[PDB]
Amino acid sequence: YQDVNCTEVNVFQTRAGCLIGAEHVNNSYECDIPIGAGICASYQTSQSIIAYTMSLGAENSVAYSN
Amino acid sequence: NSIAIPTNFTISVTTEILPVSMTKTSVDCTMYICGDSTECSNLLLQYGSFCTQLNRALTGIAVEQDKNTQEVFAQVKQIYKTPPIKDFGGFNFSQILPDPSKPSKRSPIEDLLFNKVTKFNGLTVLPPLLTDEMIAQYTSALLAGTITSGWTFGAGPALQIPFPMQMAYRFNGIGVTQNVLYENQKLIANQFNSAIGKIQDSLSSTPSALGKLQDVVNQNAQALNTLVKQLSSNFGAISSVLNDILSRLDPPEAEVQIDRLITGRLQSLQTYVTQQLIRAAEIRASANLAATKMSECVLGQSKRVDFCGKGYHLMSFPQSAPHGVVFLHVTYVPAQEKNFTTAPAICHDGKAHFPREGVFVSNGTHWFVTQRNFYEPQIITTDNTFVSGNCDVVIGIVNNTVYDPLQPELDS
Amino acid sequence: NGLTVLPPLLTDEMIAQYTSALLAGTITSGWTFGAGPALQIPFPMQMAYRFNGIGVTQNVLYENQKLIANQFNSAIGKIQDSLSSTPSALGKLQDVVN
Amino acid sequence: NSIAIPTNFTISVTTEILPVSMTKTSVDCTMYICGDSTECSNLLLQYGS
Amino acid sequence: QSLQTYVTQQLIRAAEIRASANLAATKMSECVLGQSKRVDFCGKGYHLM
Ligand SMILES: *[C@@H]1O[C@H](CO)[C@@H](O)[C@H](O)[C@H]1NC(C)=O
Ligand SMILES: *[C@@H]1O[C@H](CO)[C@@H](O)[C@H](O)[C@H]1NC(C)=O
Ligand SMILES: *[C@@H]1O[C@H](CO)[C@@H](O)[C@H](O)[C@H]1NC(C)=O
Ligand SMILES: *[C@@H]1O[C@H](CO)[C@@H](O)[C@H](O)[C@H]1NC(C)=O
Ligand SMILES: *[C@@H]1O[C@H](CO)[C@@H](O)[C@H](O)[C@H]1NC(C)=O
Ligand SMILES: *[C@@H]1O[C@H](CO)[C@@H](O)[C@H](O)[C@H]1NC(C)=O
Ligand SMILES: *[C@@H]1O[C@H](CO)[C@@H](O)[C@H](O)[C@H]1NC(C)=O
Repeated sequence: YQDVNCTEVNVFQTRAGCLIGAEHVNNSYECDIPIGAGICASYQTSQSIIAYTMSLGAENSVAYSN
Repeated sequence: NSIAIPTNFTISVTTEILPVSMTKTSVDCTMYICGDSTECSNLLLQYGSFCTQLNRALTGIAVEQDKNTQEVFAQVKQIYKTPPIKDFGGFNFSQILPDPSKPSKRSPIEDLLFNKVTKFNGLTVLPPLLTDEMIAQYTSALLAGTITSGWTFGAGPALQIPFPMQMAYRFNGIGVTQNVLYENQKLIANQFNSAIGKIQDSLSSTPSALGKLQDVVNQNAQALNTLVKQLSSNFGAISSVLNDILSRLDPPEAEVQIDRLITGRLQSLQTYVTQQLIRAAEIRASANLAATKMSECVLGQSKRVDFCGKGYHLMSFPQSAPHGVVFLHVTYVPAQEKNFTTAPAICHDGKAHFPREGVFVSNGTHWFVTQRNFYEPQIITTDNTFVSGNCDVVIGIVNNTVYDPLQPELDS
Repeated sequence: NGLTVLPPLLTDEMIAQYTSALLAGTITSGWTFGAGPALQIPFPMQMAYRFNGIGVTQNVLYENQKLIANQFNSAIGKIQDSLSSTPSALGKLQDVVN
Repeated sequence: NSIAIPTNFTISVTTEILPVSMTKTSVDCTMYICGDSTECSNLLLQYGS
Repeated sequence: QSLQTYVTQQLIRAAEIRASANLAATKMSECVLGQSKRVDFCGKGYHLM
C-alpha cells in the first residue's frame, strides 16, 4: 500500500509505503523485483517472499602503491 | 615556409553538466475527474477506456526514468575503494573524493551542487529506485577505479598502476613524448590543483552555471500547477464544483452540465500526458548522451575532438547533481609559441630524407627536427629520418648535412 | 490571422562570415585552431599530415604533389557542375520548407 | 596465401546536405480562434489557460 | 482542436530537426575541425578534409 502510514489498513514499513506479506531480511543480494527507495523483493527459501535492501556489487579494493 | 610551434603548455579543467531524468509521477483518472462522486463516475464510465492508457503511458515514463539512471551510473561491476594513504605523485584530489569526516558521505563539490539547486487530487509522486547515497557509492567507485587503475577496469579485471605513469601514458596518447611529464611533474601538479580550486569558486559564486538542471524542475512544476488550475474553471458550465451542480439542479440537466465538466477535464489530462511524453523523449536523448560520455570519456582517453572539452583530452571525473551528472574534463592546451622556418626534406647525398615523426624547423642558421606539439629540438641523424628517392621531385627541399652515429665509432 | 513570422537572429551575412572564418582557419592553420591558439603551417605540410594520419606515408604526397593538385581541382569543378545541373540536389532542405 | 595490394589512388569530394533550423512562426490564440469580437473573449475566458 | 493538433505536430517536427542539428554540430566539430577515423561518418573512403 502506497504512502499510508499503515496504522490504518507480516507487516513491514518503508519510504514507499507499507507492504504486508514479506519478512525483512537483514542480508543483501542482487535486486529481483524493484519495490522502491532502495528496497526490493524476491522469492527465496519453506520458501517465502522476502523484501531486503539492494546490493551494489561485491566489494573490492586494489592494492595500489607507487 | 613558416611554421609556428608552441613552446609551453597549460592544463585546464572544465565543467560539463547533463540532466539524466525527471520526477516519476502518476495521476488517477477517476479521482481527478470525479473524486468522491457517484453520478460523475457513472457518466465517465460510458467514455470507453480513455483513462487506462493514461496510466499505461505514465507507468512507461516512470520505469523509463529508472532505466535512465541505471544505465548512466551503473557501469562498474564491483565497488572499489581508494587506498588509505594518499600519495598520488603530488596531485591532490581531496576536493572530489568523498570525505569520511563529512556527516553525509559526499565530496565538497557534490555538497555545493546539492545546496545550489532547489497537489493532492490524486497527484502522486513515486520515489526513485536508487537513492542518493547509492549514487554516491557508484560515483566513488568510478573515481577510485579511475584513480588507481586507469581505463583498465572497464575492459576486464582492474589492474593497478602508479598515477604519474598513468598520466605519462595519457600524454603519450596525444602525440607528446612522456619525458615532458616526467620532467614537469611539479608544474603540472600545481596547475591541476589550482584548476580544481578555481572550479569550486567559479561554480559556487556564479549561481546560473547549472541552470540547465534548475530549468527542468521549474518547467515540470509549471505543468502540474496548470493542471490543478483546471479544476477551478467551469468550461462553459454553470459552476466549477460537482456538489453545487447536483444540489441546485435535477439529473435531467445535471447530466448535461457534468458532461461538460468531464469533457473539459479529460482534454486537460490528455494535453498533460502528451506534453510529458515529448519531454521524456528529449530527456532520454540527453541520458543516452550522458551514457556515451561516461563510456568513451570517463572510462577511456577519447580522440573525438570537442567531445570532451575544448583542447586535447586527458581525463574526466564524474560528480552527481540532483537529477543529473556533472563532468570535470581535464584537458591540455598549448600556450606559448614561436616562429620558425620549415622544410619538407633534406637532400644530403642526393637522396631525400623525410622525418619519421616531427617537423624540420630551423632558427637563423641551424636545422633541427622537433616534435609537433612542444618545441624540443634534436640534431638530425639517421635514427629519425627515413630515405626515399633522389632530390628532384620535391618542391622545397633544402640542402644540409645529416649526421651518422656509426661513422665516429668506426673511426676508432 | 495572427500568423506572425519572426526574423532569425543571425543574418545570412553573419553566417557567411562564420563559414569564411572556418575556411580560412582550416586552410592556414589546420586542426590546431580548434584546440587553442591558431598556428600557421604551409598547405602541402598539412596535406602530408592528413595523408600520414591514414597509414600512407608522406613521401607519396611530396612526390605526387602535382597530380594530387590536379585531381583536387577537377573534383571541385565537377561538384559545381553536378549540383548545378541536377534539380533534386537540395531536396533534403526543400522538403522541410514544404 | 594471396594478397591484393593497390598501386594508385584517387581523391573524391562528396557533398553532404543537412537541415539545421526551421521557420520561426508564432500564432496568437484569441485572434486566431476568433478576434475582433466580444462574445468570443467572454465565452473563451472560461475554457481555461 | 485545430490549434492543438497543429502545435503538437510542430513540437514533434522541432524534435527531429533538433536531432539533425545536433548531428550537424558533431560533424562540424569532429570532421571540419579534426581528422576522423570512424568509417562512413565523413564520406565513403578514407577521410582527409
Ligand atoms: C507516520 O510516519 C512517520 C514517518 O515519517 C513516523 O515517524 C510515524 O511513527 C508514523 N506514525 C504516526 C502516528 O505518525
Ligand atoms: C611554462 O608556463 C608556466 C606558467 O604557466 C611558467 O611558469 C613556466 O616557467 C613556463 N616554462 C618556461 C620554460 O618558461
Ligand atoms: C589537498 O588540498 C586541500 C585543499 O582543499 C588542502 O587543504 C590539503 O592540505 C591538501 N592535502 C595534501 C596532502 O596535499
Ligand atoms: C639558434 O639560436 C640562435 C638564435 O637565437 C642562432 O643564432 C643560432 O645560430 C641557432 N643555433 C644555435 C646552436 O644556437
Ligand atoms: C614560397 O613563395 C616564394 C614566392 O612565391 C617562392 O620564391 C618560394 O620558392 C616559395 N618557397 C618554397 C620552399 O617553395
Ligand atoms: C645542393 O647541393 C648541390 C650539389 O652540392 C647543388 O647543385 C645545389 O645547388 C645545392 N642547393 C642549395 C640550395 O645549395
Ligand atoms: C595513377 O592514376 C592516375 C590517374 O590518371 C594516372 O594518371 C597515373 O599515371 C597513375 N600512375 C601513377 C604511378 O601514379
